[PDB]
Amino acid sequence: KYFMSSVRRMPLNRAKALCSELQGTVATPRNAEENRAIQNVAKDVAFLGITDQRTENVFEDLTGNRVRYTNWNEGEPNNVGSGENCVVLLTNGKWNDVPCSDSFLVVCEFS
Amino acid sequence: KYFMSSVRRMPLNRAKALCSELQGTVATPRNAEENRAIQNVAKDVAFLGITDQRTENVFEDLTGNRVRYTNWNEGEPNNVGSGENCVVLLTNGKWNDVPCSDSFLVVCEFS
Ligand SMILES: OC[C@H]1O[C@H](O)[C@@H](O)[C@@H](O)[C@@H]1O
Ligand SMILES: OC[C@H]1O[C@H](O)[C@@H](O)[C@@H](O)[C@@H]1O
Ligand SMILES: [Ca+2]
Ligand SMILES: [Ca+2]
Ligand SMILES: [Ca+2]
Ligand SMILES: [Ca+2]
Repeated sequence: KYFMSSVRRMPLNRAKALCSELQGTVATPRNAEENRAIQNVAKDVAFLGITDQRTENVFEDLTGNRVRYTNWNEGEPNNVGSGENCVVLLTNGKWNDVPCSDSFLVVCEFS
Repeated sequence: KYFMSSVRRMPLNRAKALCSELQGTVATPRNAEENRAIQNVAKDVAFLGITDQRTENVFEDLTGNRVRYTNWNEGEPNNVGSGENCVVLLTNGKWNDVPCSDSFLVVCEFS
């Protein structure tokens, strides 16, 4: 598993398209080791390939698989405002749910 | 080095922008092993990070470094017509010089 970070920020839709353009996907950490590896390649807050768009508070990867390992920031996920269904990795390595329409860096995953 | 191929076709400047978006570069094989590795990921004709834009018939990688290893297809490079200053990897692994404004898949290189 190889991880690469984007340089510019963009909404999840464009982020997914970017990783997919090179036949990869948006990074989804499966354990603390991968979480750290992704954190290190990202120089700022970045999207992860996790969302609860299909069912609220049910987080799954971009292929529909529910995630087991999670690393939520204290107080998260809180689905604030009109809703937050996407997930970003903070620069401390913890996760925060955010609006999928907002712009952040993206870390892509390749195998 | 890790090599990944794009899904869509685009001209060289767009190809460079794509690879650089993930902090990579357009694949430049330095030997036959890497050439075959790029072959493994390219399902169709793809751009390589090589051009003779500075001086005709003097090929350099995208950072202006003159390359040594080459794997030109028989009869190439021939700089046909108004000029061919970019390079693509044919599906047989050999190279052809083409117009930088023409569209092809791109193979990006990461380390
Ligand atoms: O205070 C935490 C809160 O801050 C902002 O409102 C957003 O980043 C939310 O996603 C987050 O939950
Ligand atoms: O037949 C060889 C010739 O075919 C086409 O004209 C182009 O692909 C050229 O770049 C190539 O040299
Ligand atoms: Ca939500
Ligand atoms: Ca939140
Ligand atoms: Ca030329
Ligand atoms: Ca040619």
